Amino acid sequence: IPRPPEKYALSGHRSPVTRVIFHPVFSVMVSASEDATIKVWDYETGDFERTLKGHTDSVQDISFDHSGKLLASCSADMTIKLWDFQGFECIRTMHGHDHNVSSVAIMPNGDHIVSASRDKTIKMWEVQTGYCVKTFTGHREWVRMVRPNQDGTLIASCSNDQTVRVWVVATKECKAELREHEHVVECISWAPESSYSSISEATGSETKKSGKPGPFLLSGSRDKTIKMWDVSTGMCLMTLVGHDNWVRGVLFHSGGKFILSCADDKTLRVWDYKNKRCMKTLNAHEHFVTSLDFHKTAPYVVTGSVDQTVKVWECR
Amino acid sequence: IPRPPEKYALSGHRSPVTRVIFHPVFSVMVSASEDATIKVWDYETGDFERTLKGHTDSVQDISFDHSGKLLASCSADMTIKLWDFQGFECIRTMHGHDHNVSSVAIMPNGDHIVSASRDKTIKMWEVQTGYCVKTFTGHREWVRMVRPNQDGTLIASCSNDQTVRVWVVATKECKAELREHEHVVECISWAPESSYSSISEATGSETKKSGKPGPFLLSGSRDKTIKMWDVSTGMCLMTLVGHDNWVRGVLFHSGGKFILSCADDKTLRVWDYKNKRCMKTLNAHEHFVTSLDFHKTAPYVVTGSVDQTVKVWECR
Amino acid sequence: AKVPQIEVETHKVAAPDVVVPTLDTVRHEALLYTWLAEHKPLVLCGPPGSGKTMTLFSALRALPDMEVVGLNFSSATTPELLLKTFDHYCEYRRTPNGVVLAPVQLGKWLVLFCDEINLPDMDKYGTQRVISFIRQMVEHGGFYRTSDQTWVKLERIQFVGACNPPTDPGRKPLSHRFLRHVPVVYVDYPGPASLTQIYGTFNRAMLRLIPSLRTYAEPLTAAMVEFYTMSQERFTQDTQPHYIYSPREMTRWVRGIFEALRPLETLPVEGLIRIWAHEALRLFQDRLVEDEERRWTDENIDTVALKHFPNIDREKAMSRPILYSNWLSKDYIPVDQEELRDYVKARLKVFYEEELDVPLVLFNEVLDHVLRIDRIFRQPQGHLLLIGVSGAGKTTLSRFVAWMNGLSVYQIKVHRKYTGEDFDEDLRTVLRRSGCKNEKIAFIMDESNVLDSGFLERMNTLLANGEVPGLFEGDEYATLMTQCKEGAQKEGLMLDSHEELYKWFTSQVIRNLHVVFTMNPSSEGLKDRAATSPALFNRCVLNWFGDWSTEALYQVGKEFTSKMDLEKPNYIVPDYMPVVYDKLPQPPSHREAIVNSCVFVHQTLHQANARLAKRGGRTMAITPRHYLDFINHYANLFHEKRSELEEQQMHLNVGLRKIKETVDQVEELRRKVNRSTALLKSLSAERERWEKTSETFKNQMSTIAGDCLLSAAFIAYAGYFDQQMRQNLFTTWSHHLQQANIQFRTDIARTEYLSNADERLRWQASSLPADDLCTENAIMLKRFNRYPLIIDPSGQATEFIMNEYKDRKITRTSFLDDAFRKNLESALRFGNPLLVQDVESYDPVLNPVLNREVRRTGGRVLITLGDQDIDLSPSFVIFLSTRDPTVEFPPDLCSRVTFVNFTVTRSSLQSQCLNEVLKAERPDVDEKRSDLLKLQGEFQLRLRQLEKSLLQALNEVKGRILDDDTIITTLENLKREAAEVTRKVEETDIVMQEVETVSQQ
Ligand SMILES: Nc1ncnc2c1ncn2[C@@H]1O[C@H](COP(=O)(O)OP(=O)(O)O)[C@@H](O)[C@H]1O
Ligand SMILES: Nc1ncnc2c1ncn2[C@@H]1O[C@H](COP(=O)(O)OP(=O)(O)O)[C@@H](O)[C@H]1O
Repeated sequence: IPRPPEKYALSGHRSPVTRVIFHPVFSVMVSASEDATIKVWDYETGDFERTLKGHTDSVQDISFDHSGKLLASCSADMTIKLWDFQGFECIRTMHGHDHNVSSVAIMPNGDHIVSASRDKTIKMWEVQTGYCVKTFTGHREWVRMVRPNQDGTLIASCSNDQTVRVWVVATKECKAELREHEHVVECISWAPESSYSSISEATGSETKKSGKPGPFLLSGSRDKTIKMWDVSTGMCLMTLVGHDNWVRGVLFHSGGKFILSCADDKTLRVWDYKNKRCMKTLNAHEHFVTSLDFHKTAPYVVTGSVDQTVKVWECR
Repeated sequence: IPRPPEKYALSGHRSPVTRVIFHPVFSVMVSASEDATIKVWDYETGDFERTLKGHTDSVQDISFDHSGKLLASCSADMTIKLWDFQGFECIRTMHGHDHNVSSVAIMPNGDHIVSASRDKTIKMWEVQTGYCVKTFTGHREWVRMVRPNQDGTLIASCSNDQTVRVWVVATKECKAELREHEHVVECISWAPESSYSSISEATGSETKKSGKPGPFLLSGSRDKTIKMWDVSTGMCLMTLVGHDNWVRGVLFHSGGKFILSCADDKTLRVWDYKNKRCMKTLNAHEHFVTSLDFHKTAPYVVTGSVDQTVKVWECR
Repeated sequence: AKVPQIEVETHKVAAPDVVVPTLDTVRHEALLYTWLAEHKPLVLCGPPGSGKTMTLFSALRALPDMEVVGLNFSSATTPELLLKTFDHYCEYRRTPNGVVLAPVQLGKWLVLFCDEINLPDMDKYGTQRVISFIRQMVEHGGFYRTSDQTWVKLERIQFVGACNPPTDPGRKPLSHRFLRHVPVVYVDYPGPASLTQIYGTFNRAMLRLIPSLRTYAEPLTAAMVEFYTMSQERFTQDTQPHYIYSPREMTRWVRGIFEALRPLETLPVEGLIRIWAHEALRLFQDRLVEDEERRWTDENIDTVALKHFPNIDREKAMSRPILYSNWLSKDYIPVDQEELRDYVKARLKVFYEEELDVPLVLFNEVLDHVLRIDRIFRQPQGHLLLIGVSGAGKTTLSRFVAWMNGLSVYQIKVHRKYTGEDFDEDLRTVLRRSGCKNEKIAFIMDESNVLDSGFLERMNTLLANGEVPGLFEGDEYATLMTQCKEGAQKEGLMLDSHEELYKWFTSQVIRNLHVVFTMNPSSEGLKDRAATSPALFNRCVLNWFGDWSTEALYQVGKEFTSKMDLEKPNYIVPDYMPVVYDKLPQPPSHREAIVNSCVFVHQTLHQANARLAKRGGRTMAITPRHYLDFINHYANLFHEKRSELEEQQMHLNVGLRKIKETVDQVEELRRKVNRSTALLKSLSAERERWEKTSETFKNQMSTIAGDCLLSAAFIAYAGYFDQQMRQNLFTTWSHHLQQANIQFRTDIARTEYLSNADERLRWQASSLPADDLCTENAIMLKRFNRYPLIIDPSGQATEFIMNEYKDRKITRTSFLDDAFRKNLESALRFGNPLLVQDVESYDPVLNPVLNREVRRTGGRVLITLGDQDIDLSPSFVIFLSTRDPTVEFPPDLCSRVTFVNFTVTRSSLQSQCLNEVLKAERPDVDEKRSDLLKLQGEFQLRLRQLEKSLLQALNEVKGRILDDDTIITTLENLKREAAEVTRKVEETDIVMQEVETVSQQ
């Protein structure tokens, strides 16, 4: 759990930060901004490492593969670039979206990319060539974010139509349409397997014949609430309230015991779902907080912001 | 420390480049030249950003603030222009201050600026309004360079009368009048605290009752000598010789361990003052070198020159 | 006796289905029960909000076999409404031994609640069609269907009407032959004690949430009643038609206070008083039109609060910006003005990227209005009616707040062909989206988007009922039934019957469809609009935006001119200053005088319009968009003029420095020489004026503020007026600026300052009359923000524009032409200029492109025409024109385009007459005149060329006179200009005087 003393306040961007993530292996952190610069910092020492230009307009999302050797980024110029992170070079570029791309993610299999755009559809690309292979359609408005599950056999996409659709990769069929939010869904996040059983304890959800509790999912919206759904049944297991503005990012603690989230209320909130024990609040930034990320192993948290400053907090 | 290979040699100016500075936070290199234009460069990738042609005549000196949002520039048109770096436009142009204004500076308070010219005086202006309130007199000739201390309570001025004065901002008295150079003093620079203790064993300076080694200053002149001066005592701590022509700029390495100088000898020289171990000299330019700057965090240095080429070098 | 002092639950206070039993209520309910059990049609006549509908439902719910169907009567209703109502609910048209009409639900009667029955207009000779129909189908117990001309007899059908006193404006009495069969009951406004007890029960139910303000239940109520009574005896309907205050206002007052107290846990008396005052301001301070009434309302709200709570902290409860929001926090709570401003600025920055990249200034008024509209959108059935001048931001603010609330804004695309069927299809679309496939919708209507009265009556029934009957007929009914069934299964409700699904759909539409009607504050149109559709004045909360106050105009002026270098330290404050801004600091700086003069100019346009209206013809309305264009022009002109003057001074200074270096050269050679001295003298002949100009550079920079202000005000406002009015406006502006000691270079014509001679030559060669007014109109055509509209009796401006943009492949098109769309689309995708004629038949599909409703797509700007979305090219420019000086344009187009009036002047007509008479009478002299005028223009062009090239070459050289090229260039230039002066002087002496003498006769 991160606490109020931030470790470093890394500021270099000339435009608001959009997404911040951790390299899965190396002790290096990456932040994307609206100035088309993927600046790469070092969170351990609080030192700038090197920027990554190449996009024409604002970068909306960035993601690493399982091995961390590749970094896929999507920008507002309808382009998805791929980066050889060992060489810091753009080895490929992909076009095809009618309007700006606002999400990107690599399949855990490492052989495909998925992206979501304002053209009300989700595209899937192949790593070897860059050619679109599948096109998920069915959203009626801007799709904000797409994030696959752990094994890569399903994806989940939230959109401005105030719905969250869970899709099957194998046959493009819409497995679920979770619609209970009262506003635009801003962000989603899957539930790590380590938390599965704990989930069943918090909501009291009953197990099925196969013994698998059913994959769970989180959805933050501009209705200032974070809902949690069970994909296997398509029902809202619980709702979490307390944010004073639009939720921008939401994620699970690696230990499956807390839910971290950041909103436009300038606060990072750590919530408890099993016992509703902790509701910790952090005055993270002086302006809107756009995204957050929690390191898988090291006890650090990073949060972007509109004040054009990234912050690193230590977990204690 | 800067080494042989120049990383970039950006050549866009139509007139000899006067002074080059770094932006405090953003990766931006700003240059001023005699063509009444202020050019903006990206020293990370050697790219051009924007040219500001608002000034009438040749631009002498430019200066940012601590936050990097405002930029005060001076030119031979007897005006001081306040450039809002945010909007890249003039928000104030304070008039008066007769004759060619030689230098302008923003004190660390960020609410007032100082300006020095041919009119044998130094005027202080408010950023908020631009009305002259204090006007230091006593210099007998052209005043070239002015730079306040790091807390804003003192200023220093070098002049063509071959005297360097240390003035107190609060009550308009001449705290020190160090007049020991053999020729006109062109550049002056204060010392960071991170090197004060170093000075203690560098020159053998003794401590007073307060324990502080005392505020330190530097002055390079046309006499090919660089003097380091103790503001508290007004004594010549140490003089450094070896430049083949007039010294144009002198400053401290961010680590407080080397001294950098650029002179009319078309070379930049890195000297050691504590132990005199290092006396490195590099052929900076084919012609005169007008100014030099060291990035506070990045291992990058920038040199402006009369040949209208701005050269950036890396430190290793 | 039979009036129990019931205690309402702490929840559902002031709910639609609750009423405190009072003497009047139990008496009238008993009477209505007596009359309804006898199945006798009846009528309730009382002022709006008295409690007629609630008493009717209370009487009806006692009868368990009695089901009601609502019906709303406008002033444009026909028996077809009743026929549709019977077809929809009374399907059985069976004819056993006679045609009888009965509902499906057997054993149950039907009450057709007809509201505002006396609105239906009486045609000539004084007859109301629907009233006559009711008299027929009541007295004779049936009617004649038009299908077979057969008599249909009513079964299990009865009628109750709700109306108003005849003396109420907009009301008309019923015929005595009709009043025979319907008894009338008069329901008056609840009396002071009655209101006290009725709402006292509500307040005691509400304050039970916080078990510390219980003791404040009995004061609060009284205070409300006190204040309410004042609003009835001060803001009568005799002043404006919408000043009707009923117990309904006190009901929504208690509901608002209760909702503001629901999630909150603990609250002192100060917070309760603050919430009460905020609600009273949201219920009694918005519908007001003028500021005097607003000041009176604020004074008395604070006065009554202090009177009823002597031991209160006035400052904590009564602050001036009484604001509340649920954006900053998750609970409806007070918010400080500055934090709200910063938050709305950031959210608006996000909104720009979302939609409408058009920037907005955020002054105090905007914040208030966006808070009000958010309040209304948060309600379940929230219908809003914004009355303000066009362009004030009503539509854009509504779209902004709707985006904030997640509503999918849907506006009708009105066009020339738009008819009743098109609007019915639009209603079907919006209702299908809202009811089935549930999604909130901000249906935005404009007072011009309504063409037929059918649109008004459809909107009336949709607003009041929450669902329009008969819109989905035949196949549409079945398809909607299927869609509602699927939506119910998705939601979880299992419904099969038709009426169950219809009621579910109606509830969904009521919950998730908010209508925003934007209308212009037209006098005598308020009463007419109330008569033609009472729902707007009954089921819609009325927000009077009005026109931007001087305070608001001052804020937007400062905010946009926050970049201009208006600071003048030596600005001497005059002994007298004309104060226009109410809160102007009396020792103001230069900026606070410039913005003051800007708002003064905008206020001057209103006086000019009034003067033109009083003695003259049509006046075009002044809107805030005109002020925005004035400020944008002022800023752009300031940057351009400042840049040009600075660059000119830079070139002059560097040239003079090079001349000084040349003097150094020649003097050090003198201490190959004859040419040096000759060029020195010839160049000093110009150096004298160069030094004069360099000296006057400071003076020109000093007066660049007033001149740019006057020029922007001229090219942004006086684009419609004739020469006399333009000169009067400019003279008044100059007099005011001189009063404020604002520097501006007098004795300089506006046309010369705005436009140089270089483009004036092209214009004159492009078939443009050589006069002041035409030059100014061309200037306005050149520098424009909103696309122009040319109002020219003669066609001269048409070929002027055609020739000027001929090189760009400008295409000729008209609104009347059917291919107008295609050509338009072509331009929108190709960036070629378009000139559109016949603007009288304006096509509203142009509304987005005129407002630049572009959408950045990472580098491409995208515009939606009608329903199809097309990429826009940056080279696209569109012009509008007509040949009718006396014609009226639609109000929506009035504020969307700049106006340029190509009238004729006495000077221009004199010039044309002289030129023609010299062409006919003395052709030889006319030929001389023409060849000398053109020759003079060519000399001026060459003079500017050689003079500028001299400076350009002098700047370019970085050496000295030793260069071989410089000496020959300077000698040839001096020779050439001297020779040109020789021809100029000779032709202006010996040949121009003769031409003038010949033309003098
Ligand atoms: N005694 C009362 N009890 C409850 N509400 C009342 C009472 N008297 C007036 N009202 C309120 O007055 C309003 C009357 O609305 P309605 O009956 O539709 O008006 P109209 O008289 O025009 O038919 C409602 O807000 C209602 O709650
Ligand atoms: N407060 C404001 N600040 C800046 N521009 C505004 C403001 N209000 C309106 N506008 C401009 O007016 C236009 C929108 O007018 P609109 O709201 O459709 O008119 P109406 O007031 O008749 O509903 C756009 O050009 C918009 O930028």
